[PDB]
Amino acid sequence: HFSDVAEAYIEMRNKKEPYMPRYGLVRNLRDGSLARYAFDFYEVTSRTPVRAR
Amino acid sequence: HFSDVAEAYIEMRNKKEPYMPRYGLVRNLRDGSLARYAFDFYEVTSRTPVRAR
Amino acid sequence: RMPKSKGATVLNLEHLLEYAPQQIDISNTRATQSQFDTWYEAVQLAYDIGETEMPTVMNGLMVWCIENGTSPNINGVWVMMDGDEQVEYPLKPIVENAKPTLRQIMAHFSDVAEAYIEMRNKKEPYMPRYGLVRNLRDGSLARYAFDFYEVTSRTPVRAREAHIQMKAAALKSAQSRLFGLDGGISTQEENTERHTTEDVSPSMHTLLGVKNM
Amino acid sequence: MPTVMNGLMVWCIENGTSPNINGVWVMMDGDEQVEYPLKPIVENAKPTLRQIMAHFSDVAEAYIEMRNKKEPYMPRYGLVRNLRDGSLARYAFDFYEVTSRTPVRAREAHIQMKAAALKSAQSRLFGLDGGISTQEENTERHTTEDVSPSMHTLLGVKNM
Amino acid sequence: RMPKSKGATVLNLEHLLEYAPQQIDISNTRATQSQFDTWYEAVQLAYDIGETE
Amino acid sequence: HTVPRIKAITSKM
RNA sequence: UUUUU
RNA sequence: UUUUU
RNA sequence: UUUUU
RNA sequence: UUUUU
RNA sequence: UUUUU
Repeated sequence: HFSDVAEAYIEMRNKKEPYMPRYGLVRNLRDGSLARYAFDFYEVTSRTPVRAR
Repeated sequence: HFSDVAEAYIEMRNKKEPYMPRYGLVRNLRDGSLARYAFDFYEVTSRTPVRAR
Repeated sequence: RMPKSKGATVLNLEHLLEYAPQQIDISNTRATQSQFDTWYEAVQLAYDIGETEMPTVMNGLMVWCIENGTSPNINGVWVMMDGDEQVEYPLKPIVENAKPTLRQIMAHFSDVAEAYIEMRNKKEPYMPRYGLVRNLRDGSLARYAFDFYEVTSRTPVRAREAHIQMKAAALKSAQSRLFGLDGGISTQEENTERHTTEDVSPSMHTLLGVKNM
Repeated sequence: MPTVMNGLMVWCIENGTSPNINGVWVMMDGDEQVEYPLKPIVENAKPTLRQIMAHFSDVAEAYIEMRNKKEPYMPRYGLVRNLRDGSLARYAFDFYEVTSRTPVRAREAHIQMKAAALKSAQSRLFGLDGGISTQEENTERHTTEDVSPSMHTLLGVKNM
Repeated sequence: RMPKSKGATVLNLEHLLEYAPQQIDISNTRATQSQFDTWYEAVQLAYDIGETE
Repeated sequence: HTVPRIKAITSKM
């Protein structure tokens, strides 16, 4: 239920410092731009871009 | 039995917002135009286009 | 000779002679007015912006794109000039509510974009960044060097050829994949077998036919 | 229905008659867009939608020559194929039907347009087969006497 | 011909004719002024260097 | 015609 | 967009 | 049609 | 014949 | 559907 | 045919 607010919060923290969630670090994600999508409780919707999905 | 009405309903919802059925998201379908065909109870008929089939 | 079905003519000459729609209105390579309205409403609602200052945002969005493209993969923020200040708007509402694609939504801005680039080309050399990436060597074709340009019957032949070559060079040989990795992860079967204190091992119940010597 | 047919013929003169066209097609009601689903048009068309719309070829050519009298009207198919001659705008749609009255230059232009559009498209007779199960059904029983879910006994095994 | 939504024009001609930003200011291939300021502050704080040197 | 400034997380979501 | 040490 | 950041 | 969006 | 610390 | 959560 917190997925949209969590994505918004991670994109907002990604404006004043590099903020990759620790789940994205464990999975060794090499793209920072996909930091708003790197948590395990992400909820994929029809508005999620194909690359993020 | 609900296949034709389901396809019509998904094409109608695809007129006011991006509406890809969750089954199409799970299968990671990369084409939105084939959103009317992305449910598991779809019934393939002789009128279904080749690409959709 | 005109189409017929059961002897009756299928067409309607009286309406046909008076049917003169605009080509861009019936074109397949541009979002329908319903889809444009839906995208505009969604963007306006997401930005929490009233009707008075949304056209300014649209002005800034059209310029930003004329420069940095309209791909489906653009993310982050897009910037607007408020005097000498940068105003950053998230790009998620712009690209997530755009159906069928953001390029087809922004094709509505093509005429105004061309006019704007020709107007900026009067007080300084203004080649859109897309024209710089494609290494266009002619400045006079700067009004035609954006990716959401909409080729019409009034576009000159040289401009049409330049746009086609730019599109071909940008797309290259990009293979289109219909699917990605399937979301079904579990490839095994659920282990419904029981485990009991009588077992000789967590993986086996008895050693039935085993004979010691 | 003839008005709808009028709109359908125009829409196609512009945006092609492929078997893969989907979504909706639009009609001008004054300044308003009227959207009709494209499924009935392409799903009931036998053998192909192009061969069905070939009946409209003469009227389509006449309509394009008539629109070419009050404004430059090159059909979008002629723009995609990058046709450099406006006078051949009445011949630049994909459902054009070449007849014995078509001039030689128009015939050559249409043939070149068709060749450039089709390129080297390989025709596949089949797709992925619908039979998914590639294994065999496991008719074997499972009993409480089994030593494992995959084996019944360990018959010849000797411990030391 | 200018973009329209529900009959009302979407753009703003008066502001558009006076909107002449620098190309490098709206370019995607250069960090935003906010990100440049954040990087500059972070570097300055890490180096323990004052504004003069 | 001022240029508006939107918030990171709008309450209208 | 990134990938140029 | 899409794929042009 | 089909394959031209 | 679950199983992502 | 079933097995697509």
